[PDB]
Amino acid sequence: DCTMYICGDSTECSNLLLQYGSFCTQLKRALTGIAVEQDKNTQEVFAQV
Amino acid sequence: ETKCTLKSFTVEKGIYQTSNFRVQPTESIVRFPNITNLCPFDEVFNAT
Repeated sequence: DCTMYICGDSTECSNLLLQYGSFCTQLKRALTGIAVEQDKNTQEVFAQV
Repeated sequence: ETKCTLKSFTVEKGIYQTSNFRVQPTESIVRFPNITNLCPFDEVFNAT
């Protein structure tokens, strides 16, 4: 979670972070993609029968 | 909210992460030692 990690509970920190753009969209997208990739690997490996 | 996150008016079948849930604090507490080391302010001001 970008907010919790970078800023935490600081609302002014969150306001400053919102100026940086869409870095966190890419971060979360890559993390979810890695998760789905690991799941697909497990499936392709163990669900061949 | 899923629409607003995906930036699209249509959503396909699946599971989508949209926001974060966190319990907000209820009240604030402040703690300090037993601060009782007072100076002779009164003893000096009320002196004869």
